[PDB]
Amino acid sequence: IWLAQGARRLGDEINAYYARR
Amino acid sequence: SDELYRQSLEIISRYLREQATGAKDTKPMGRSGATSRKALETLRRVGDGVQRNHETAFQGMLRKLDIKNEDDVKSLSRVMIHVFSDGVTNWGRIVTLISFGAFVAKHLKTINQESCIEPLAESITDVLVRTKRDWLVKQRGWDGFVEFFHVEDLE
Repeated sequence: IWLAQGARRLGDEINAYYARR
Repeated sequence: SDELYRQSLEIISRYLREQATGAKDTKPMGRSGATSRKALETLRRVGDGVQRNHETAFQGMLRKLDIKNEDDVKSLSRVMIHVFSDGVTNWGRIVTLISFGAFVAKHLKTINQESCIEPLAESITDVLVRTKRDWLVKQRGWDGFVEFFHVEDLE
């Protein structure tokens, strides 16, 4: 679960990429 | 009678199955299939890109989690719940979770653990539908997913 934030940050990068699409 | 669970499991399991085996399931989707068909097509386009762009992150997480059997899949469910523990839910996080699911499913097939793919798909669906149902419904479910990842072509 210590790795959790990595998933959150990557997911937020992907969301941010498509949000401007 | 939980149509959202059924539809979510259909989309997620189909993607993990076709990623792991390399063969698409040529049966049509279940009823409500327009939405489900579009969602799986969207998931392919976005999920394939995520796995290619972020292979290093995915390989690192897989190597450290050491997923060997169905008990490790259950351990993964605990980690996946933490993807929303900061109070944020968005489609980017959701598709990242499903994309990593496909990445793990391909690994499970390579180590002769295909029997673990369906439990993996159910675990991902469980986290999404049983703990974020209300957010999904607010987005119009998989229709919201399709519309968010629709890239606008405006000439």
